Amino acid sequence: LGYNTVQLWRMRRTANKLMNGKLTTQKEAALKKWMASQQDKFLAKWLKSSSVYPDQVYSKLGLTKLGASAKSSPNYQLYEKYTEALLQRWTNFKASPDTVYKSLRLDKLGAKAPQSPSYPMYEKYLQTFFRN
Amino acid sequence: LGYNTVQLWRMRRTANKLMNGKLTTQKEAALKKWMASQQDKFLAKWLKSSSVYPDQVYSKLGLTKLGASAKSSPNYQLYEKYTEALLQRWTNFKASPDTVYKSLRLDKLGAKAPQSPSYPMYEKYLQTFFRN
Repeated sequence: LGYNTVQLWRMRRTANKLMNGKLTTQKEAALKKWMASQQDKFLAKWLKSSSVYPDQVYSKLGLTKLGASAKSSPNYQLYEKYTEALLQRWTNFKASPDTVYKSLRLDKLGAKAPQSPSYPMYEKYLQTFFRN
Repeated sequence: LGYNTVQLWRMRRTANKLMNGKLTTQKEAALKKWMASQQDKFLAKWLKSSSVYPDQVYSKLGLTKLGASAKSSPNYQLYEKYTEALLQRWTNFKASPDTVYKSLRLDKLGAKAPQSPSYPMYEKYLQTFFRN
């Protein structure tokens, strides 16, 4: 059992407890206090890894499962702050959309690439790259 | 006004007569013979031109307004032979998907590019380019 697997399991678990609500005032704060202390550390770990990418982080944070209610999870803003950092990096590189497509591992999905939760991010980068 | 415009207008009008079912046997044969005689010539002209691209041909052949039933027009298969030739050209050159994107002029459509009748062709070339 790995540290990252357990921690992520705990962040998915904590997110459900916050989405259900009806928590004691001190209990909800103690959960939100523990979540806030995991933001910087997970965001920095994901940015330094060569194997971590958005579709994987989406899955490990519980957002894939949530489907259309993914934005209701406390972990959405964390995933958001991660993709924001990636787009900032790729823009500083002036990466081409074809390079971004491989960063997002969309090449491995074949014909299912358009169904990826990363796909709207890829399309926006591609359009912005080419908007004269 | 111009010869090219008039010929394309006859291709659209001849296509409508076939689809509309009012022709005798002999008039049907004669319209289909005339249409066949235009096939190689239009194909060569569009492939030789640097300013002709699929979305444009699709419109000048009357397909855009047909939507999904565009395949019912006799001109659909002329359009398809044109995009087959393009796809085989770009595949032989090993042109990158980013290059294919601006060959299709999808860059001019910005956030509306995904609604382009050429978009599935782009997505297919892109997926096929990065397979393994």
